[PDB]
Amino acid sequence: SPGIWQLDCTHLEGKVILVAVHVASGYIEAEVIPAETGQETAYFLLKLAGRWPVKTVHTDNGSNFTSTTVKAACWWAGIKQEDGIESMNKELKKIIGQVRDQAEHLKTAVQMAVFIHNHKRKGYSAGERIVDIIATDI
Amino acid sequence: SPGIWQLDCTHLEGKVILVAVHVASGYIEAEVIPAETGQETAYFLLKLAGRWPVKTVHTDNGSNFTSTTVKAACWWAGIKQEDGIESMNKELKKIIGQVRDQAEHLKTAVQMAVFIHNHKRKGYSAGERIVDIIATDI
Ligand SMILES: Cc1nc(C)c([C@H](OC(C)(C)C)C(=O)O)c(N2CCC(C)(C)CC2)c1-c1ccc(OCCc2ccc(F)cc2)cc1
Ligand SMILES: Cc1nc(C)c([C@H](OC(C)(C)C)C(=O)O)c(N2CCC(C)(C)CC2)c1-c1ccc(OCCc2ccc(F)cc2)cc1
Repeated sequence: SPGIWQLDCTHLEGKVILVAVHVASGYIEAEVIPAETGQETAYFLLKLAGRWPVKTVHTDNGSNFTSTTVKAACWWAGIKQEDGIESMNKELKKIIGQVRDQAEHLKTAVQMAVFIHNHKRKGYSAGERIVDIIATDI
Repeated sequence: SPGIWQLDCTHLEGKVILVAVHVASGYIEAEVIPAETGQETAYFLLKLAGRWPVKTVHTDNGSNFTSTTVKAACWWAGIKQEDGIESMNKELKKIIGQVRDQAEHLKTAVQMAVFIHNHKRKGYSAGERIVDIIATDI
C-alpha cells in the first residue's frame, strides 16, 4: 500500500541511524542521532510526513510505540501509529563503508548511502518506484 | 521541468531557514540552521538529491554559487549547479506564526509549516503535483 512506512534503527560509530522504509518500494529516508529517544523519533516522523503522504508507520520497537511524544507527533501529522529489514541495515552499512573515506562526518556518509540506495536500479530504482506507486494512488 | 529546484533563505528568531522549492509544483523541503554556510548548504543539497531526482538547482545567491563546498556536493550528487519566492517566504512565515505556540523549537514549527504548505489543496496539493510531474517523466 502506498502510505505504509516502517521505522528501523541501527548503530554505527557510537551513534544511531534512524531509517524510515517505504515498504512497497524499498525507498528510504535516514538520519543520524546521538541515541534513539521519543523526541528524536517524533521529530523524524514529522519531517517524513511533510515530505511524503504517510498513512501508517510500523514503529521499530515497543518504546517508540508507547512514547507519548511519538504518539503526539503521529496525531499531529495524521499518521496511524502501528506496532510490528536486517538485509536493509546490512546493505546500508555496506554502502556507508564504501563511501566512509569520502566524508569526515558520519551524517554525510549516511546521506550519500541514502542517495546510492534510492538511485540504484534493480530496471527501476526505489526512488522511481515510490513516485510511480503514489501517482497511481492519486 | 521535473528536475528543477530553487534554493531560498530566510531569517527568523536569530536563525536561518534554508528552503528548496520544486519550481513546477511549489513543493518544499526546509531546514533550520544557525547561519547559511557553504557546508550547511552542501549538506542540505546532498539530502534533497537522495530523496528527489534533482537535475538542476538555482542557487539562492552568489556565495552559494561560488562555494567550492556547494560545488563539490553538486558534483557528488549529479546536480547541475546554476545561478539565478518573496510570497513563498511570507506564506511560510505566516504558517510558522500560526503553529509557533504548539512548538518549543523553531525547527519543529518549521517542519509543521512544511507539512501544511505541502498538503494544502489549491484541487491538488504541492505534494500531489510533484509526484504526478515526476511520474509523468518516468
Ligand atoms: C571541506 C569539506 N568539509 C566537510 C566537512 C565536508 C563534508 O561535510 C558537509 C560539507 C557538511 C557535507 C564531510 O562530511 O566530509 C566536505 N564535503 C564532502 C562531501 C561532499 C558531498 C562531496 C561535499 C563536500 C568538504 C569538502 C569541500 C570541498 C571539496 O572539494 C573537492 C574537490 C571538488 C571541488 C569542486 C567540485 F565541483 C568537485 C570537486 C571536498 C570536500
Ligand atoms: C514534550 C514535548 N517536547 C517537545 C520539545 C516537543 C517538540 O519537539 C520535538 C519532540 C523535538 C518535535 C517541540 O518542539 O515542541 C513536543 N512535541 C510537540 C510537537 C509534536 C509534533 C506534536 C510532537 C510533540 C513535546 C510533546 C510531547 C507530547 C505531547 O502530547 C500532547 C498530548 C497528546 C498525547 C498523545 C496524543 F496521541 C495526542 C496528543 C505534546 C508535546
